[PDB]
Amino acid sequence: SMSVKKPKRDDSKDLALCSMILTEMETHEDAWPFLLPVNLKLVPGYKKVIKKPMDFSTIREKLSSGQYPNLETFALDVRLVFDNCETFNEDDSDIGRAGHNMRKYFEKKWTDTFK
Repeated sequence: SMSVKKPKRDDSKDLALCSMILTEMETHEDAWPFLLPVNLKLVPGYKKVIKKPMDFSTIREKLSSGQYPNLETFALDVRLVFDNCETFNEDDSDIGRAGHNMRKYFEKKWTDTFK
Protein backbone atom coordinates (compact mmCIF):
# COMPACT_ATOMS: atom_id res chain seq x y z
CA SER A 1 0.00 0.00 0.00
CA MET A 2 1.26 3.65 0.33
CA SER A 3 4.92 3.59 1.55
CA VAL A 4 4.70 -0.29 2.02
CA LYS A 5 6.43 -2.31 -0.67
CA LYS A 6 7.83 -5.83 -1.20
CA PRO A 7 11.55 -5.94 -1.89
CA LYS A 8 12.39 -4.67 -5.49
CA ARG A 9 12.85 -7.56 -8.04
CA ASP A 10 15.54 -6.79 -10.68
CA ASP A 11 13.52 -6.43 -13.93
CA SER A 12 16.41 -4.92 -15.95
CA LYS A 13 17.11 -8.08 -18.02
CA ASP A 14 13.43 -8.97 -18.73
CA LEU A 15 13.42 -7.33 -22.22
CA ALA A 16 16.51 -9.19 -23.33
CA LEU A 17 15.33 -12.47 -21.85
CA CYS A 18 11.83 -12.26 -23.54
CA SER A 19 13.70 -11.51 -26.85
CA MET A 20 15.72 -14.70 -26.40
CA ILE A 21 12.66 -16.85 -25.70
CA LEU A 22 10.93 -15.38 -28.76
CA THR A 23 14.05 -16.17 -30.94
CA GLU A 24 13.88 -19.77 -29.74
CA MET A 25 10.11 -19.94 -30.59
CA GLU A 26 10.81 -18.39 -34.08
CA THR A 27 13.46 -21.02 -34.93
CA HIS A 28 11.54 -24.12 -33.76
CA GLU A 29 10.68 -26.37 -36.73
CA ASP A 30 6.92 -26.33 -35.80
CA ALA A 31 6.78 -22.46 -35.74
CA TRP A 32 5.63 -22.20 -39.42
CA PRO A 33 1.88 -21.75 -38.71
CA PHE A 34 2.67 -18.80 -36.35
CA LEU A 35 5.49 -16.78 -38.06
CA LEU A 36 3.22 -14.32 -39.86
CA PRO A 37 -0.28 -12.98 -39.47
CA VAL A 38 -3.08 -15.22 -40.88
CA ASN A 39 -4.18 -13.73 -44.27
CA LEU A 40 -7.69 -12.45 -43.47
CA LYS A 41 -8.53 -12.08 -47.19
CA LEU A 42 -7.62 -15.69 -48.00
CA VAL A 43 -8.83 -17.72 -44.98
CA PRO A 44 -12.62 -17.85 -44.79
CA GLY A 45 -14.06 -17.43 -41.32
CA TYR A 46 -10.88 -16.18 -39.56
CA LYS A 47 -11.69 -12.50 -39.46
CA LYS A 48 -15.18 -13.02 -37.94
CA VAL A 49 -14.29 -15.79 -35.52
CA ILE A 50 -10.86 -14.74 -34.13
CA LYS A 51 -11.47 -11.44 -32.44
CA LYS A 52 -7.78 -10.75 -31.63
CA PRO A 53 -5.33 -12.25 -34.21
CA MET A 54 -1.74 -12.60 -32.93
CA ASP A 55 1.47 -14.07 -34.47
CA PHE A 56 5.26 -14.16 -33.72
CA SER A 57 6.15 -11.32 -36.17
CA THR A 58 3.60 -9.00 -34.50
CA ILE A 59 4.94 -9.90 -31.02
CA ARG A 60 8.53 -9.20 -32.31
CA GLU A 61 7.48 -5.76 -33.55
CA LYS A 62 5.62 -4.90 -30.26
CA LEU A 63 8.64 -6.10 -28.22
CA SER A 64 11.18 -4.12 -30.30
CA SER A 65 9.13 -0.90 -30.08
CA GLY A 66 8.39 -0.77 -26.30
CA GLN A 67 4.77 -1.81 -26.51
CA TYR A 68 5.01 -4.42 -23.70
CA PRO A 69 4.79 -2.71 -20.30
CA ASN A 70 5.87 -5.80 -18.37
CA LEU A 71 6.73 -9.52 -18.88
CA GLU A 72 3.04 -10.58 -18.17
CA THR A 73 1.65 -8.66 -21.11
CA PHE A 74 4.30 -10.44 -23.28
CA ALA A 75 3.18 -13.90 -22.03
CA LEU A 76 -0.51 -13.01 -22.63
CA ASP A 77 0.22 -12.34 -26.40
CA VAL A 78 2.29 -15.57 -26.78
CA ARG A 79 -0.60 -17.56 -25.14
CA LEU A 80 -3.12 -15.76 -27.42
CA VAL A 81 -1.32 -17.18 -30.46
CA PHE A 82 -1.95 -20.74 -29.11
CA ASP A 83 -5.47 -20.07 -27.89
CA ASN A 84 -6.38 -18.74 -31.36
CA CYS A 85 -4.83 -21.86 -32.88
CA GLU A 86 -6.96 -24.16 -30.67
CA THR A 87 -10.09 -22.12 -31.49
CA PHE A 88 -9.70 -22.58 -35.30
CA ASN A 89 -7.91 -25.91 -35.81
CA GLU A 90 -8.84 -29.48 -34.90
CA ASP A 91 -6.47 -31.17 -32.35
CA ASP A 92 -5.94 -34.00 -34.92
CA SER A 93 -4.37 -31.77 -37.65
CA ASP A 94 -0.75 -30.71 -38.43
CA ILE A 95 -1.46 -27.12 -37.29
CA GLY A 96 -3.44 -28.25 -34.20
CA ARG A 97 -0.47 -30.50 -33.11
CA ALA A 98 1.99 -27.65 -33.87
CA GLY A 99 0.11 -25.36 -31.49
CA HIS A 100 0.14 -27.82 -28.62
CA ASN A 101 3.84 -28.52 -29.15
CA MET A 102 4.78 -24.84 -29.25
CA ARG A 103 2.70 -23.98 -26.18
CA LYS A 104 4.52 -26.67 -24.15
CA TYR A 105 7.90 -25.48 -25.49
CA PHE A 106 7.06 -21.91 -24.43
CA GLU A 107 5.72 -22.70 -20.93
CA LYS A 108 8.90 -24.63 -20.02
CA LYS A 109 11.17 -21.76 -21.10
CA TRP A 110 8.91 -19.34 -19.28
CA THR A 111 9.06 -21.29 -15.94
CA ASP A 112 12.81 -21.99 -16.26
CA THR A 113 13.67 -18.35 -17.00
CA PHE A 114 11.33 -16.51 -14.64
CA LYS A 115 9.91 -18.95 -11.89
